[PDB]
Amino acid sequence: IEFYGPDRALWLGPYSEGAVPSYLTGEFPGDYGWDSAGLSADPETFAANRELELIHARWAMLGVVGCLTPEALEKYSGVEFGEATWFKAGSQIFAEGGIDYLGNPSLVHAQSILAIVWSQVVLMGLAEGYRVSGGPLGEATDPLYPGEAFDPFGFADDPETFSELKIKEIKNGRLAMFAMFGFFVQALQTGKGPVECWASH
Amino acid sequence: IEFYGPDRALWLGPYSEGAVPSYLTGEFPGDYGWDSAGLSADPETFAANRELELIHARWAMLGVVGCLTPEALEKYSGVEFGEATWFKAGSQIFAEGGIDYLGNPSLVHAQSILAIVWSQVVLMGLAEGYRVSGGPLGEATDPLYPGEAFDPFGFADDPETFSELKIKEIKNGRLAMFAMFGFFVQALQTGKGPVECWASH
Amino acid sequence: IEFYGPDRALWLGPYSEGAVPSYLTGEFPGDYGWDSAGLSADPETFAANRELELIHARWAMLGVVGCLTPEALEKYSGVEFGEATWFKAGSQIFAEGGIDYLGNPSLVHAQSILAIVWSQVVLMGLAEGYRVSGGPLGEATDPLYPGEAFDPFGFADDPETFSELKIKEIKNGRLAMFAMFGFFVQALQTGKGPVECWASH
Ligand code: CHL
Ligand code: CHL
Ligand code: CHL
Ligand SMILES: CC(=C/C=C/C(C)=C/C=C/C=C(C)/C=C/C=C(\C)C=C=C1C(C)(C)C[C@H](O)C[C@@]1(C)O)/C=C/[C@@]12O[C@]1(C)C[C@@H](O)CC2(C)C
Ligand SMILES: CC1=C[C@H](O)CC(C)(C)[C@H]1/C=C/C(C)=C/C=C/C(C)=C/C=C/C=C(C)/C=C/C=C(\CO)C(=O)CC1=C(C)C[C@@H](O)CC1(C)C
Ligand SMILES: CC1=C[C@H](O)CC(C)(C)[C@H]1/C=C/C(C)=C/C=C/C(C)=C/C=C/C=C(C)/C=C/C=C(\CO)C(=O)CC1=C(C)C[C@@H](O)CC1(C)C
Ligand SMILES: CC1=C[C@H](O)CC(C)(C)[C@H]1/C=C/C(C)=C/C=C/C(C)=C/C=C/C=C(C)/C=C/C=C(\CO)C(=O)CC1=C(C)C[C@@H](O)CC1(C)C
Repeated sequence: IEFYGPDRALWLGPYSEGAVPSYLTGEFPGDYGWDSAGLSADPETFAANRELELIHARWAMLGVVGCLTPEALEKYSGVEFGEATWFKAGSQIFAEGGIDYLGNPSLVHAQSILAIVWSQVVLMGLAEGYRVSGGPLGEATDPLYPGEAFDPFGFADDPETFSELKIKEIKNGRLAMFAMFGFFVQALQTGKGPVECWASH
Repeated sequence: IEFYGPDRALWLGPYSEGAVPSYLTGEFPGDYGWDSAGLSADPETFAANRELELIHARWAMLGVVGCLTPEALEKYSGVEFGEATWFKAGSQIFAEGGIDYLGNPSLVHAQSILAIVWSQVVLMGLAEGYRVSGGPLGEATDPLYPGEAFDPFGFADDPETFSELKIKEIKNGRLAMFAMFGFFVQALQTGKGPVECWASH
Repeated sequence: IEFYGPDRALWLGPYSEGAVPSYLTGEFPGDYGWDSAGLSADPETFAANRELELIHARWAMLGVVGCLTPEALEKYSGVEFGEATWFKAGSQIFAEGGIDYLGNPSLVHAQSILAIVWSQVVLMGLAEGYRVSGGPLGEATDPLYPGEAFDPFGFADDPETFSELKIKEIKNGRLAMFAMFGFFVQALQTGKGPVECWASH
């Protein structure tokens, strides 16, 4: 169907005639007309919120995949991890033997949390500074879509395909954020991993 | 006294000369000049906040009445409920015998939480969709005051009486929201119902 | 260095070219170009946020000093307090003997929490009303800098020195807010006072 312009899909379905704010016109990906708290009435605040949403969504997709993969590997493939549960995997650094990637001592075999934290601080600070402005992989032509070195396979060369892929990215990312919130609440309530919860249901 | 225009009541009393933002001019009900975080400086955000406040206030009035009525009935009138305390009344669905209205098995006698949740989802979704736009009880001429089928006794026919009733509604609703927050904090801290807390004090 | 105008210090250092919003131009103290959520895009909301930040910062500086002083006095100077830890000092009013200033019964020797609360309500309400508008120590020339009776030593007479002192005040206040957040998190996690935590590390 349509995901742009005035004939797009809306968040309340057939009951969304009086639910769409005026400043939401279908210009940007993911516009379902859902701003009922008026948090994006300011155009600059709207742009900041769009960037925040896309960054949160990409992090959430990565987090869903990385929270599911080791638990599923332990359950089925037989790979042994110190703590394969996503909300317990941070405590392996304090257990004796450290964090062994895929359970193999010959791999990373990290033993100090301080070195991990400092390396992450330096590397992530540099990477985020590059994302905001400049960087050796190209400059920040777009805050969200700098597809020169970050689009090396050329999926975004066609503008219509680019718009469709933007819609797909925002939808998958919103689903991943919803799934991550579900993971957080399930971990808080039941104390079981998502794979184990799925198996027991 | 006066609750509209430039000579209205203000939230700091005689010390509110420098406390009223410029965009608050006494045009809408409940305007005491209290916006110190600047959350309603944008007119569209102000309208959204007004709608949110009125909806929260009506829900809070209903919640105060519904949280007080069963406990008071159990304490004095002698009516027997499974769990008459407001923050324990949700767990009656898991107790054997289910939820009996007024404690009578011949009444609702619900035992499945899933059916209750699904019926509530369908009915409340339809009702909220009607409230936002359209609906078989008239269309949404006003987001907050669609008084054609929802004002059948004609209390809002006189504009001056309508303004006074709007002021009364917003004030009672703010008081009910304050009372509901008090209920939440008292339940969290002491673990006793509002009626029992009142009796013991 | 420079803390005003377009050649000022910025929050991302050499990577802050694309990190500074347009509405942040170096006109106000503490402008490092850090508004990534777009919460201050509206100028009136920006002014409200500036007032909130400065008030929070002054309260945080006072809180750091007042949370460190009694614990350090007990540890080193030998002064005896009922509860010298900052997050336990509120419970001395319920212990027998009350709250003795510097541990001396001849001092305040308060016994009732209700009188303390009522006196604080009256005095702080009057003082905050004076701060917002009017007051017997001068009227509110500036929401944040009413330096007539509140600047009696005349440190703010020179405009350039006034700007430098504003920068120093906002920086020390932000550091104190960061320290107070650290105090809160350390108290929540370890249950030990900042002085004791410093000694054991
Ligand atoms: C389904 C998810 C998804 C979709 C549809 C898109 C879609 C898009 N992205 Mg986006 N992204 C997605 C996830 C993510 N993106 C990014 C990061 C970026 C960047 C930095 C850039 C884009 C760009 C683009 C565009 C180019 C076409 C493309 O990449 O097709 C997406 C193709 C697929 C989804 C095919 C399926 C691949 C999948 C099986 C890979 C699995 C990998 C593993 C999970 C491991 C990944 C580890 C990480 C660290 C690399 C298009 C709008 C570029 C752009 O806009 O250029 C103009 C651009 O510069 N994306 C992250 C964070 C790492 C994502 C994951 O969370
Ligand atoms: C003190 C409370 C209160 C007051 C003063 C008003 C005042 C007003 N409302 Mg509002 N409302 C109030 C509570 C509520 N209203 C609504 C929902 C609406 C709607 C949908 C509409 C109004 C409208 C109106 C206007 C017409 C006059 C009127 O209703 O007089 C209020 C009369 C009284 C308060 C008299 C006392 C009645 C009380 C004893 C009833 C008790 C009932 C039980 C608690 C059970 C209720 C169960 C629920 C589910 C129905 C006026 C501005 C109409 C409007 O603006 O038309 C232009 C309109 O369309 N109100 C809800 C949510 C259910 C409330 C409760 O929380
Ligand atoms: C390092 C902290 C700090 C700095 C640099 C400034 C700087 C400034 N303040 Mg600000 N303030 C500071 C903390 C605080 N101020 C205030 C409250 C005000 C007011 C109400 C006013 C100012 C004004 C001024 C200006 C005049 C110059 C001045 O006071 O020099 C600051 C000098 C120093 C920091 C020297 C060091 C003093 C220090 C050792 C004192 C320690 C005292 C104890 C902790 C006990 C304090 C108890 C409290 C209750 C009084 C300037 C912009 C005035 C203005 O803008 O006029 C135009 C004005 O009206 N400030 C509070 C809340 C109590 C603070 C503490 O948290
Ligand atoms: C989230 C995440 C982030 C990774 C960030 C990285 C890698 C940053 C690198 C960040 C790397 C950085 C900043 C590199 C920087 C290199 C630079 C500056 C090189 C250079 C130079 C110099 C020095 C010669 C100097 C010259 O003047 C300029 C220039 C340019 O010539 C990784 C997650 C996962 O790795 C886990 C944790 C577990 C896995 O199972 C799954 C995945 C997803 C792979
Ligand atoms: C729209 C709208 C309109 C109205 O007007 C107002 C409104 C209603 C407010 C508004 C609505 C707003 C809504 C719905 C907001 C909801 C937002 C949500 C749920 C965001 C969730 C974000 C979640 C994220 C980033 C998760 C990242 C996880 C990672 C990192 O990648 C790891 O898992 C990393 C990881 C892995 C992979 C392995 C583990 O072992 C260890 C760790 C480190 C945890
Ligand atoms: C103004 C202002 C200015 C500044 O500039 C910035 C600022 C300071 C931020 C700002 C101030 C903002 C303020 C003060 C905000 C405070 C808001 C509050 C407290 C809102 C409270 C809302 C409460 C509600 C909806 C309660 C509903 C309860 C129900 C549902 O009806 C039931 O009880 C239902 C129920 C019943 C009846 C029986 C039970 O058994 C079961 C359940 C289901 C629970
Ligand atoms: C910038 C920015 C940009 C982006 O775009 C968006 C963004 C990221 C959101 C945004 C960033 C925002 C940030 C970082 C916000 C953080 C704010 C913080 C940490 C504020 C902390 C405030 C702390 C205060 C007032 C503490 C007062 C303590 C007192 C009272 O004086 C006592 O201790 C009093 C006391 C004493 C002294 C003795 C004890 O015994 C008893 C008690 C009563 C406790």
